[PDB]
Amino acid sequence: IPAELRPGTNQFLTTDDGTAAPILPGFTPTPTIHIPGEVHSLLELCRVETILEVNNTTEATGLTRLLIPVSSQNKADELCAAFMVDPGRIGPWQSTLVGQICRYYTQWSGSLKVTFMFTGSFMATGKMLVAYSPPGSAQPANRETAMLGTHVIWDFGLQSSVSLVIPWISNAGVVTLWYQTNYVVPPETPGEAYIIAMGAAQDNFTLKICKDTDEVTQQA
Amino acid sequence: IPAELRPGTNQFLTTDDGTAAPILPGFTPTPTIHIPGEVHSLLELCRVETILEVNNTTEATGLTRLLIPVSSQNKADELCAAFMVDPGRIGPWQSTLVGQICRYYTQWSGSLKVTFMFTGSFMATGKMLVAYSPPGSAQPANRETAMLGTHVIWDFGLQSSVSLVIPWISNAGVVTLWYQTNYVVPPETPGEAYIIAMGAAQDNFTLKICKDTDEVTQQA
Amino acid sequence: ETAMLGTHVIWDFGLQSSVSLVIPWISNAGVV
Amino acid sequence: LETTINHFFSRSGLVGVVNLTDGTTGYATWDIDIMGFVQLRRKCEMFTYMRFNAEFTFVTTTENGGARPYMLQYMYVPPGAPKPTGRDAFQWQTATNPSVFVKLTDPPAQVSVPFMSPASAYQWFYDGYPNTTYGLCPNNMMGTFAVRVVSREASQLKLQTRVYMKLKHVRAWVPRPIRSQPYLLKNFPNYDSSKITNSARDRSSIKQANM
Amino acid sequence: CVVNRNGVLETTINHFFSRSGLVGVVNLTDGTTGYATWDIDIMGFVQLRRKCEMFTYMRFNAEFTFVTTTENGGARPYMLQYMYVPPGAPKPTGRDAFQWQTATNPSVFVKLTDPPAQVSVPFMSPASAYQWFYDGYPNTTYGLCPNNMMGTFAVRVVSREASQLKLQTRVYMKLKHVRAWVPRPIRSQPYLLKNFPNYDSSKITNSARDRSSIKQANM
Amino acid sequence: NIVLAYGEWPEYCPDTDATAKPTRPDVSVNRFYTLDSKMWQENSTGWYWKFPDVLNKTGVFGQNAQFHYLYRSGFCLHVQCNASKFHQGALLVAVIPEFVIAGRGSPHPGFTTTFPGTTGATFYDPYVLDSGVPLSQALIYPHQWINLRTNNCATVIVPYINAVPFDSAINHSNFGLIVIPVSPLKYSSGATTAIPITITIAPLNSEFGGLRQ
Amino acid sequence: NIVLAYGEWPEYCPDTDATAKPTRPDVSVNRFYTLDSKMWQENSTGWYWKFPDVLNKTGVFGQNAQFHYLYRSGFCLHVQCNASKFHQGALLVAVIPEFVIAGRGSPHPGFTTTFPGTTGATFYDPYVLDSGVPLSQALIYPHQWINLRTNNCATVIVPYINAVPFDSAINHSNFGLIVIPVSPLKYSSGATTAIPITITIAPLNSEFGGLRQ
Repeated sequence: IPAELRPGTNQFLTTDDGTAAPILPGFTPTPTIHIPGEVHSLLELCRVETILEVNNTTEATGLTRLLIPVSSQNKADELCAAFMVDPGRIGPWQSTLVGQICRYYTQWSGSLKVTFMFTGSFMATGKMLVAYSPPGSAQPANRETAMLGTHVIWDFGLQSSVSLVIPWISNAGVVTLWYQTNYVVPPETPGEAYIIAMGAAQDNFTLKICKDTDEVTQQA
Repeated sequence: IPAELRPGTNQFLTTDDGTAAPILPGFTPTPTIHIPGEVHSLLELCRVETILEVNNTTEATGLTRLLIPVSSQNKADELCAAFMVDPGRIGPWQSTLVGQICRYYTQWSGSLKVTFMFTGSFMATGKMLVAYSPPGSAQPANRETAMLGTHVIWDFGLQSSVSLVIPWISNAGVVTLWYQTNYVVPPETPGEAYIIAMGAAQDNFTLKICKDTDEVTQQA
Repeated sequence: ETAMLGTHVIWDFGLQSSVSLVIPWISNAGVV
Repeated sequence: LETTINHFFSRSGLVGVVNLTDGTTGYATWDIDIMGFVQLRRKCEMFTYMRFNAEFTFVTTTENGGARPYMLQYMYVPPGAPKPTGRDAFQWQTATNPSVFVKLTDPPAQVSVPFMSPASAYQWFYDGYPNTTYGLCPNNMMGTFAVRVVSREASQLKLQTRVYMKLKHVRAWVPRPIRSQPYLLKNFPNYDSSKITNSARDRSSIKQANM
Repeated sequence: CVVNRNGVLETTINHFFSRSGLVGVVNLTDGTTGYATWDIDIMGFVQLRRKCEMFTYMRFNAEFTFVTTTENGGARPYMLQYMYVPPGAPKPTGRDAFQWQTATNPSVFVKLTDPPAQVSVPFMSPASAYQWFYDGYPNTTYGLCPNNMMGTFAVRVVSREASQLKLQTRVYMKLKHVRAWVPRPIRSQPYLLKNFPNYDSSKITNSARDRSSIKQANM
Repeated sequence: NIVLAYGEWPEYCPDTDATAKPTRPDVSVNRFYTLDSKMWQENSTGWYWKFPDVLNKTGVFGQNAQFHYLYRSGFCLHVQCNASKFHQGALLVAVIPEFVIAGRGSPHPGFTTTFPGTTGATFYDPYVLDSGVPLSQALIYPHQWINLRTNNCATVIVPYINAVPFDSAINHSNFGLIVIPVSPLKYSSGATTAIPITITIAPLNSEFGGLRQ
Repeated sequence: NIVLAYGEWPEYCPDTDATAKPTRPDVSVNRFYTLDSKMWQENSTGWYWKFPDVLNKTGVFGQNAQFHYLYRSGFCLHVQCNASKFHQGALLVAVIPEFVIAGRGSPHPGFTTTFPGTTGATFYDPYVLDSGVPLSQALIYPHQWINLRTNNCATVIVPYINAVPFDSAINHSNFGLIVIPVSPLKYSSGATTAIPITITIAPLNSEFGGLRQ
């Protein structure tokens, strides 16, 4: 039978799907078993809650970087902590998991939730204000110009942990954390506590074109 | 019609299953007949009982290496003979058949049986103890620490040959042979005998990746 | 270590305020 | 379609470089290990049990560039057989070692390897003992390649050969977090605790969101 | 360590011979004869000899491959000739005699730069199967079976000019549709003659190394 | 309340091969073992153990893991701590399979570094888990917070996670249990300094096969 | 009791070609021939024979294997030995097809070395069977133990094992019969020194074709 040869004769093109020949014909692999875990796809890693670095200033060292300090020498409206919402830009999100796999996968989109929880004694009680800012403008300046945003009033009596849903970030959005009332202790109780911050992704989180990473530097 | 050429153009890869051209077209082979034997697979060789070398010390020579001597100058509990269960490691199993094909076939697993039989006069009678040790630890030391194992009490009056089943060796397990009672002869009878040892494999004996052998050394 | 292999009953003070223990069949020699 | 685990390993990359230099040994051995470069090492240690075939490609040049026609030999050793010692020893004529004879002017060779472990899957962490016997698993031995030029004449070539790798039908079982500290040893996670890199750069204070 | 089982696809008799190996080396050296003959015999190396004497009657086709280099390595283009002689025809004598132009001898013309040639041979014996042991007489006429003659190959370079090449050619062999009939034990003693089982009884190798005594299981 | 690792409910053998045979022990081995209780202070740094290595030379189960060389079981960890309402700080309970202590200083680790015994070992680098893995990403694993203002128990059920369906119980080690104080502990002066932490371990469906000595 | 080699029950021709013809002899040739009886001592080493070479120049069957050049038969070997209950030692009966005496000393063997006649030949190297094959592996073949404390007969039925369905009966040789004393013989003093061994051979379904002279 006749045939011709187009361009593409002897090219070894990577990212290929053509098969090849086996080197050990007739060989049987050892038969599989049933093992727990069994990740079908990488998307069910990046929706599991991880611990976010916030207080990575100079002085904080070791394990203490994770915590956010809240003291009782604060008056009202003193702007406890703040950090951008940017999964992949270098900063607070760099220690979490969803900030790592997004160093692959050039573009991304979806929704993120942010969970806080508290590490104080059982007696104490103080209210906090968790405000989100839209990604067009800068951070708020006072307590009045944040309460007009997307605040979620959170106290310590009933609830011990609160969440917050950021809708639809893209490939630029600042959360803040204000004081509503100074931290009230009973006598004979240390008037300091820590607030850790947790983060993950929602279900409509998608990725795109693969790209090799940058954080690891050397070779061999 | 168009076509392309992938990698794998002109490679002569051994262990191949592609056909070739006949050099004598139209030729007929001479027609086969029915002949006895007809081995379908090598597994029905290595389940046929062969004779095991045990007493391959220095002094034993020629045909006598096969035999195990049992004398009548022995008291109780004197540990007549012993050998490891290791089909392929160099030693007692090297003269048998199932110790030869396992020098091919890199990994193996299955169960082995060991058959003994006796070559004494009709009058004599003495009991023996055939104990197996598990492959974790070393050999037993006394008669008491072997009877707690997997003993099979064997005498000479009723039975003349006994078997023993080793379960599931792998790719390290010592059988022993104790005296329970000294060898009792009548008068005018030689008080020495020999015990040969036979070995084979059970039905769940499997093999794996082929490998060329080592015992034959030269070339051409 | 050589008592926890016996007939221990772990008892705390948060939930429970009183605990019991049953000795089976003494006769006419057993230490708690 | 692109975030799945089959596509996450599917594209091919470099894994090794060997040198022949026949003038003077005359061959080059090379072990099969995917822990060659840190870029593929950091990905594949996100899991603990994997199961996957492979397929390779040998792309060779000369030192100058002019590819005169010759005939090489890419052998393969299943784990358990002795490696070659000289260029003319009797380990080049056995029947258990599949050979691949390819010229130089032809497009590069290609060959696949099935899954070759007695366990149900590979392991990348093994806690225990089978000091130096710690963490050396006997169930990752995969083989060698032992490139050798074919002649009678001891030609004066000086070659370099690259090995590319692709994975197929990958099934991964349990996750684990990504390593942050750099590497010191090839087969041990030691990390030089005299100095520790951080996971985030510093900034001015805690009250300034602008970095 | 190993608890599961394995398969029976690999212990079969068809797979036990299926992979290919070296069987021969010839030399041309045209400057000065100009050709090289080589008999068909699988009893060339001891590695394939020790396997195939585990049986007594076999029946199997074959297929070969000729892989050639030069002495230095530079493969200039030429044109060779791999002939074949069915058993009964006279072998070649010179490089230009009239046994190179017959019609009963199938020829294969292949260059050097091409990938290597490949050709198969059907089963060629008047008996129903081959034999590897034949007790009797058809002193030197003992044990020479007239039913293993398979042929030759007689490699010859094609020219008019008597080129100055110095070549080396290897022959690989693969077996197909193997059916073996009756077993026999594996030979332990080394080999002395190519076609006789003689074994030099002045010294006998043993089948197991010695040890200390009979009461010490640790070797 | 309880946290079930990976959704398994661990079971017996799936009609395995090379068992004709393997014994199933009675409720003489299904009892709640209680290990020793450590002390957690202001400057403490962490603890870990190994399984099934901390249960050896102990009880009836010690008299089966050293006379059998095939093993399979699943465990029920029950971590509990007791403290009054005037203390603060938060623990972290994590059950990590294939836990490898690396070693430090540019030098392999010793024997008692990697096999601790009943008294568990301590860390030196709690920030990187002594394997070069940051604690910020360390909650992929089955985890459960002990937070001293809300709850005081943390129940984890662990199935048999292993490649070969029967391994030994002396050389190999299935997993480990880390307990890391994320928050530091502070308290007003005059009260108790140390706060204990106790454990409770009970085997679920342990099998054994193959006898020694 | 009896041992049937390879499961055959040997039969006649399978409607072969180039027979129009081949005769089927009567019960004048189906009688139990009895060869001579050797003597087995303390220092004896072995015996062997050849078939159908030990039946030539003997009886009616001798007057057909030398006047026909096509042959096919199957045999019924019946080895029997007689000894009292005060002797010991064990024989070995094996029927090996294609039995080749090799030759020794680094030199082809003679005529009476390889074709013994009625009085069978002896070995020189019983450990390697005079072919470089160890006796340890030598029980793949149809074998049957004669053990002097249990039994005294060993019955072997042999079919026609050959490549070409008709061969000659003078030059070719189908198989052989080896008898090797594995155990040495010992006995208390005063009794009989030598113990005999006798054979019995009977053809089953012998055919003949093509006549000479």
